[PDB]
Amino acid sequence: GMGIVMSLIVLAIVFGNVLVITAIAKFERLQTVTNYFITSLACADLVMGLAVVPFGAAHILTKTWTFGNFWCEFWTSIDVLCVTASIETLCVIAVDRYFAITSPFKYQSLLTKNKARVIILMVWIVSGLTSFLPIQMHWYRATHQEAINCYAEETCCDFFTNQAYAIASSIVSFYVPLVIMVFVYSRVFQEAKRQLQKIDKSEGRFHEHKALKTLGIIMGTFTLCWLPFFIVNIVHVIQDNLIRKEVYILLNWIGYVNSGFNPLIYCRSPDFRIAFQEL
Amino acid sequence: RNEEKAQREANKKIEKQLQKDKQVYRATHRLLLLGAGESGKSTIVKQMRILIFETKFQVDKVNFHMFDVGDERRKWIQCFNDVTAIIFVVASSSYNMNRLQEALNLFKSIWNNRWLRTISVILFLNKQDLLAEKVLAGKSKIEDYFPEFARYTTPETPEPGEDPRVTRAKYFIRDEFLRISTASDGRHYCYPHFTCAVDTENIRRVFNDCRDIIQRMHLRQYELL
Amino acid sequence: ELDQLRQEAEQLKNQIRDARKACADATLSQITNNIDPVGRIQMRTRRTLRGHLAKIYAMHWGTDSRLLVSASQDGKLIIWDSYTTNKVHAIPLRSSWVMTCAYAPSGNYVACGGLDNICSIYNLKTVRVSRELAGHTGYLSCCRFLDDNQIVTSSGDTTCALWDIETGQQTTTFTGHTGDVMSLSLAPDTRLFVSGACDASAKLWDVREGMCRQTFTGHESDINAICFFPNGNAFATGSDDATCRLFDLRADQELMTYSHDNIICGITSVSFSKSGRLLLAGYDDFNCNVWDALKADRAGVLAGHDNRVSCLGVTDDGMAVATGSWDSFLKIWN
Amino acid sequence: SIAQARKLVEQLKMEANIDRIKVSKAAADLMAYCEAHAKEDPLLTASENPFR
Ligand SMILES: Nc1nc2c(ncn2[C@@H]2O[C@H](COP(=O)(O)OP(=O)(O)OP(=O)(O)O)[C@@H](O)[C@H]2O)c(=O)[nH]1
Ligand SMILES: CN[C@@H]1CCc2c(ccc(O)c2O)[C@H]1O
Repeated sequence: GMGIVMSLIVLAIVFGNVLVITAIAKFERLQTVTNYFITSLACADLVMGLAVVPFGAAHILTKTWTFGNFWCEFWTSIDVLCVTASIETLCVIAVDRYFAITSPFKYQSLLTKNKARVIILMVWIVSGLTSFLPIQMHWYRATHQEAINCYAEETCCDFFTNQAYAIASSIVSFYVPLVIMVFVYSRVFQEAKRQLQKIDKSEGRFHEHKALKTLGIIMGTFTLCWLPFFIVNIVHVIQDNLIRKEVYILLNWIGYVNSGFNPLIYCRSPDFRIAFQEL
Repeated sequence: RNEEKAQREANKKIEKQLQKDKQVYRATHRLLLLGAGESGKSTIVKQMRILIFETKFQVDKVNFHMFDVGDERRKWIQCFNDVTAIIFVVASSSYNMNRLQEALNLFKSIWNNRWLRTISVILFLNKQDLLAEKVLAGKSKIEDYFPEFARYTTPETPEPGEDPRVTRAKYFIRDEFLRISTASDGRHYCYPHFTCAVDTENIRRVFNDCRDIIQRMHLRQYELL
Repeated sequence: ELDQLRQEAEQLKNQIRDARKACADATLSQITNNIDPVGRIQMRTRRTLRGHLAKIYAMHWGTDSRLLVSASQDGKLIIWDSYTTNKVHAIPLRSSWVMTCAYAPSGNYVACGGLDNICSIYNLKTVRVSRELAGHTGYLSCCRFLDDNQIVTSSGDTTCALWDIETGQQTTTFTGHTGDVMSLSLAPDTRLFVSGACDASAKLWDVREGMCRQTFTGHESDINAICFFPNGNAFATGSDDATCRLFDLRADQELMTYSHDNIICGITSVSFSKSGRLLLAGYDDFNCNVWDALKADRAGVLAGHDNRVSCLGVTDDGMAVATGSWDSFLKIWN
Repeated sequence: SIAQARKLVEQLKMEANIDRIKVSKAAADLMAYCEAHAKEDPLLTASENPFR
């Protein structure tokens, strides 16, 4: 039943990402300063899809972890790293678009092929600092009886966390890269609306939903995918016996679905269409 | 064996020089000045000289470079498919000496060129005062030379002190170019202007438009316009 | 009296057509019908040259089949080394627009000209400007080194002239074309040369005499490139109608046409092989094609460029062929 | 331009008077040359490739 759906999801996640990665390498024209962020995101999403989704699906199917505690701790760390790194890349892309649109005469100077690698390395290090250091070490460990009881057992390892980590990780991962997106897209929309008015006055005697459609798609997919999870994350830690575990798992898995939509949104250029047809 | 080492060192020096020159090549913007005869491009350039014949000028720490066009058919125009913009200069007051019809034909030919599909055009309508002098208390009329002027009405930003007649003539002349610009894409547009040769504000007119052209290209790149 | 004189010329123009048609004994296709085809030809790139900042307009292979030169709108001439894919020189240009380049037979001088009406000559082994040639009233299109002391060039003012490097003054001026002159080629003995004008006509000139000899008008559109047969009695031209025609000096008339129904793009470069059996031609379809000289049968496609091809050349020893494209990339095929 | 016409008239007469042969001989000569020099075309037909 659900195994077919999991297999289809895994195939969809893997195929689009590998196709996008292969295309950028195959064609010199496709490669660009702004395409380094896209391929970094594709690599992170491919790692996530090939690491966390299959093991999580197997665990939820068989309902019993058959590996060691260290392996599942590493699995949790990898999941946190990939989830954290899959959003700050989008934020960086939004900032790059803002700089390209609102600063036309200084875009070449501000962004250089050497600076893109530095930014990518910095964001990856930041993502990995909050996903391996606090989890390989036991700073995130809880205190109640159920948590330690499951920790002692070698057959179960569920996500039990304390307030400090549950707040810090959420703030670093989701809430911070959201206001930047909102402000950037508001400024871009204002600039686009201003440019359209000038054309109408000059050519009005002879003769704006596209921006709304594009911005709505871009913001709505991410917000709908990742909004409820990062709210219930804080909610069930502030107060217990309020959010069921099944609801938490379902929301987290819904958040995973956003993997298969990034290629369909950020790779819609005609050049990408020409590249994909050749391969 | 030392020949390979010497060649590698020379190659490294050459690549270092090329990397140094890449930034200065990318920073500058290139413009093409193209105007009909007797239009008055010499007055516009040298007066703006304060700052093929080449000129380099800087506006707000931005490097601009402009090339003039030192006959009946142009085959050298293929090399100018990567310029930022094209400046067109025409004499507005020469409607009876026809030269204006030839200018319209030249503009139509330039607009529909194969290699200039994505190149915008900045229009400078020169000799504004001579046109006003001709139209005021002038025996010559646009009606005889241009029959379409009979059925033209004023379009509802006039400067103070100018009779309705000068406004009608100027806007009719501008519309004759805007019609050709508009019907044939949204990939490139036209920017009409009214400029006396002595005008000291013309230099800022280019910088403001180049910025608009770049911004519109970037907006259309990301599918937002 | 002009009208009557023009009518007499028309009668003379007719007198020729009849003489040309009288000698058409048999078409070249009929003569060569049983010749075995050369078969499918596959070519793969061997080297890729990077370092040019803008589109490439011209190139010229060296006489040693090792070095080559290229020109770009960045205002820089780079002398390459095919064997070790490393650069040797980088010569900045006073003018940022260039349309041609050349390499001396002795390997000591390199010349280039462009939109400015100046031909500049550089001394490789001394890199600074050695001489500047002025006098043309139109943009240059091509220039070939006739020797180490004199250069022949063609400009856009419907004239061709022969210069002297030592003096700097024109020696002989060739006139007769109506449209712009776009390309030219030299015979192996450096005694005669041909040029292709924009008025759909190619003429044969005499360097020593300075007077035109023959005229061919088979084409109906602009002529962009021309090559010359290794034997020394034939040449081929490329026009904007996707057609290549092989003329003949002695018969005075066309011998074959190369065209296909699936191409409507122009031709920018034409070159022969060492044996003359293959006719390599460039197109605006972002690739290249290989024809057959004696059968007019396509036998290969040379693709791999993302933009139009504007340069083409074959080494003297016939070991490789190089193409130049507007994508600022050079490639070596073999 | 009466002179331009005069220059054109003289050139044609010089072009008109020349010695010409049948196209069959030229075609045979070209075919013979191509056949004779067909054994020394590396592009057409592997002792070494300098590029190797
Ligand atoms: N009143 C008035 N006179 C002008 C204007 N523009 C040019 N003139 C005059 O007309 C002359 C002709 O223009 P020039 O600057 O000499 O240039 P040109 O003769 O058009 O030559 P090109 O620039 O090569 O086309 C100028 O020298 C001025 O004396 C203008 O806008 N108003
Ligand atoms: C095992 N699933 C984890 C659990 C908690 C968590 C996730 C993602 C980002 C965070 O900041 C988190 O705190 C989820 O992917």
